[PDB]
Amino acid sequence: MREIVHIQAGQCGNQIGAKFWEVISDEHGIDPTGSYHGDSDLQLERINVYYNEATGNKYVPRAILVDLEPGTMDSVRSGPFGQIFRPDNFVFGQGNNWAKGHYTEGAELVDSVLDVVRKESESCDCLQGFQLTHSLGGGTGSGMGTLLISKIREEYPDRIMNTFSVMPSPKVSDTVVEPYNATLSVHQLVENTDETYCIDNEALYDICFRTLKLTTPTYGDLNHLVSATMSGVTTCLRFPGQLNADLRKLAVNMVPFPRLHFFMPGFAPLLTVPELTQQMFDSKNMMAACDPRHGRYLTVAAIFRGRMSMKEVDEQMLNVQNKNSSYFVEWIPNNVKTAVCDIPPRGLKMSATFIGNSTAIQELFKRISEQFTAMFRRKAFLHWYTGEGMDEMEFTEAESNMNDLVSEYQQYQDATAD
Amino acid sequence: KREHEREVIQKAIEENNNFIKMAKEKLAQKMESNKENREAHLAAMLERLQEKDKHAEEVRKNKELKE
Amino acid sequence: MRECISIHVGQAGVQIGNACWELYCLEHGIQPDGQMPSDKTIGGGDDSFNTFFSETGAGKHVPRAVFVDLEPTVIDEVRTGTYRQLFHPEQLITGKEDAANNYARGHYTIGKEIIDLVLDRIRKLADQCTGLQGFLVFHSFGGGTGSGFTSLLMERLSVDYGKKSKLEFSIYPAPQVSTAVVEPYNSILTTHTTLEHSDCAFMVDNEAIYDICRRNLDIERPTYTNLNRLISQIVSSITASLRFDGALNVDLTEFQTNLVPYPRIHFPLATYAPVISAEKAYHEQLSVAEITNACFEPANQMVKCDPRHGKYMACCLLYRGDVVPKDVNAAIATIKTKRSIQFVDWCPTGFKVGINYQPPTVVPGGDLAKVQRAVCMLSNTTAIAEAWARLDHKFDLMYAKRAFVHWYVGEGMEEGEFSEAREDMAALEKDYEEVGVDSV
Ligand SMILES: Nc1nc2c(ncn2[C@@H]2O[C@H](COP(=O)(O)OP(=O)(O)OP(=O)(O)O)[C@@H](O)[C@H]2O)c(=O)[nH]1
Ligand SMILES: Nc1nc2c(ncn2[C@@H]2O[C@H](COP(=O)(O)OP(=O)(O)O)[C@@H](O)[C@H]2O)c(=O)[nH]1
Ligand SMILES: COc1ccc(N(C)c2nc(Cl)nc3ccsc23)cc1
Ligand SMILES: [Ca+2]
Ligand SMILES: [Mg+2]
Repeated sequence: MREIVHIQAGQCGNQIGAKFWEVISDEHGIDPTGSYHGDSDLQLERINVYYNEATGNKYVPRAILVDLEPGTMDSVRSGPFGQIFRPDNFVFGQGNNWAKGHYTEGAELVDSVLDVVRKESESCDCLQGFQLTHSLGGGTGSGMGTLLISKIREEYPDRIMNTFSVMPSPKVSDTVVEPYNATLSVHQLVENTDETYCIDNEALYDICFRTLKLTTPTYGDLNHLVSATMSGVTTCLRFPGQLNADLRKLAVNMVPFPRLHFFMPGFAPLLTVPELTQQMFDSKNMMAACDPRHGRYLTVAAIFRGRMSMKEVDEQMLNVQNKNSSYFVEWIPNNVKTAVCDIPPRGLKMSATFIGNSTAIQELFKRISEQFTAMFRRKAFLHWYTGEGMDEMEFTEAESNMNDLVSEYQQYQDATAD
Repeated sequence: KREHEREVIQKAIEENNNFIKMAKEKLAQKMESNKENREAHLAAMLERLQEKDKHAEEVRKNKELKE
Repeated sequence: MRECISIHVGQAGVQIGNACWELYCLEHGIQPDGQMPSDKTIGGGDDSFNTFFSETGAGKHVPRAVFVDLEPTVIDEVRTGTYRQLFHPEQLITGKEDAANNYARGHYTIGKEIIDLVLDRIRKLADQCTGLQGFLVFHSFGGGTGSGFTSLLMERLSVDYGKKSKLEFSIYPAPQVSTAVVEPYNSILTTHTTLEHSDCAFMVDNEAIYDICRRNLDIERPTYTNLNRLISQIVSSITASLRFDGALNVDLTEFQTNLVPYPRIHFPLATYAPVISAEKAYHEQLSVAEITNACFEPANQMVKCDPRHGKYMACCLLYRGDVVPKDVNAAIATIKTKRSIQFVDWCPTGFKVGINYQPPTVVPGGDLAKVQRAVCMLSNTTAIAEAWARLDHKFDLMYAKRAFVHWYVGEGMEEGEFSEAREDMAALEKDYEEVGVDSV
């Protein structure tokens, strides 16, 4: 067993966390009580990656729930599958300010969360590491989530830290301090995670509005996309296949330089094998509001789920690379790897999930950089933060580090083999 | 000729011994510097995480001074 | 006596070991429980098959083998599989954390925690040998375990067993079935570290095996199991001389004398024929001349390269089945006239021939047709260096930008280990150029 410990934090973190556990429990045949009423056993062969086994054949997600507000905890327990989680793994406090989540309010509660992390970790035969779901635009998931990463990283410096980070969009939330909170979190993520899935609320909205034609898409509409993606990118962690994937092998093969670890996920359909491939590389199927043809792919992981000719998948993946060869860096040979799993996600006979490390991700960070400096060069709203003891230099530094990430992404987009 | 015969077999023994000796010393030196280097990298990683705790304490201190 | 101990390392090595030992059992009449009814030597004997199998008092024939992996997944399937009773549990060794496709973890971080145990188990096998000849080491170039742990083991074996013979079966990476983008790094690191510790190494190019399954067995998308059944046939041809008696049998070590002109030039090209489906072998018997001819068709090589644009330093033919020297000599004579076989000027041009009469076996439910006669050719050709050139180029594209190097440095490796390894490979490619130049 190679256990992952899952952590969800803040408003957004706990919502997408529950849906992920709903979707993969359904795919592995676990009901809200934790019992296995499953058809195939491929579901149980690697089930220990994400589930603790309990007496009476109960499966408890290795999941820890955290928030500085007690409300969203209650909805989780009331929500579908709320009884499957272990009740001790709920940690709750009693405000959309990163500083409060990271330095003052969140610090007050972080020691209590680590106690729960330790308990689940000490029962592990061989811990892979952690995956954190959170938004970067609020206060708890953003500020306290990144504090938790630092504290966990200090205690498990040889484990992999992976996050699913939800980037803010004005198209979804009007809270003005989102660009500050996002920039401060990114500053933490660049230094202290090994892999981050950029789950962009702008792209999720744009998919719902344009592709899915929803005039006013809800957080429920957005998260349906998120659950499909999270199911896809975890496929090779959860099922037996030609590759024994784990979080470390994902990092090693996707991250050519430590800081360039922010992935564009893609999903299709939002079909024929050529079409799945064609759509999956399409900008309209990306969960990060970036156009890949505005950059170059350092590495790509592709997962095909369902029943299909793997010969045809092989040819189509070779085909898309040959026809789009300019958008894959030539100094990393064979930088696209494909995996195939027989079980499709719920409701689909065939799906394709895409994980790209693309220099076009700089567009996402550029967008946040604009909203950030629009306020900071006015020194606007700093008092919410300097009032907590923060220094102007800290905002300049977090801004400067995220500026550096875009330059570095631009540096390797322009590099050539000869 | 007898003298030359045992010098040949002594030479064969000496080369085989020297090869064994250098392989043993080569990996002993390799594992030693590998262990140092990995530890230096982990030590630097903790030293910067600890600086994050020093900075977080200072942040709360400055908040108190603001009262 | 003259025992051989096999060591299977990492996923590729373990799974190929499964195919090989299954095939050996079928070839020798050994049941999955290890009983061999035709062996009247109960608990012992100095028979030819005893180089690869020891015997218990209870009549069980046990592979002289150790399986090592840094994670339990692949070896667990051996522990619960069809041939579980064949192996003593101590022969199957597993850690808990694999190398995560990282040579530095296989060689140092994870590998160093289990190396002493592995050498203890190997030592227990050696101590049961009255005449140990050497080791056969199976592994991938590309895996973190196959590369890093294997080279650590080869270093320790040179220390613990002097210059006792060490042979390799090495899986060269191919994009069609590879698992990691850093396989070129792991390949160059392990080739460099292992070069001095190996006497003879058989490279198996996964793309060549993948093509043969697609072209000649009509397999649309070959799996590891398809590749390994073919690979085990080649491994069986090479080891057949060690495992069977025969008047015309020629020992593998006698072919080695011819295959290895300088210590570093020790990578023979293997070519195997016939590989044919049951549907096509029907009412179609391949003669000695036809299967011999097929050994000079590049599409049948274990490593993609073009011997027609290189030079030969040796050429060996290993036949099994219904073959007599007269047919072989006739087939060679016509081939010499009709083919592009250029030898370097400093070595003789004759072909060394071995014949074992036991005909090839096929695993039930496989894809290979059962044939009356087969041949594996082993040639020392300068052409095999092309495979080094392709890998060194892939290594160079990534290393110039230092792509992924931080994963190795983070495990304690230094940049100088990469450049030292790449320089040795450059000097190897140059060695192969120099042996092909005419004398003065
Ligand atoms: N022919 C053949 N090749 C294999 C097989 N399994 C893996 N390989 C090759 O081995 C390479 C990767 O090395 P692996 O052996 O799988 O990795 P490992 O030895 O388990 O080491 P780790 O990375 O730590 O897991 C790939 O490029 C594959 O082509 C197999 O069963 N048959
Ligand atoms: N895509 C998406 N974004 C969300 C969701 N919930 C919150 N956000 C974003 O997160 C930011 C506010 O963070 P918040 O959820 O309030 O953090 P918390 O209250 O501390 O848990 C806003 O900019 C939102 O855009 C969600 O369900 N989906
Ligand atoms: C660029 O080359 C590679 C990219 C990724 C990987 N690994 C480890 C993967 N890990 C997971 Cl979890 N899923 C997938 C799906 C397709 S590949 C893959 C390996 C090589
Ligand atoms: Ca016997
Ligand atoms: Mg492995």
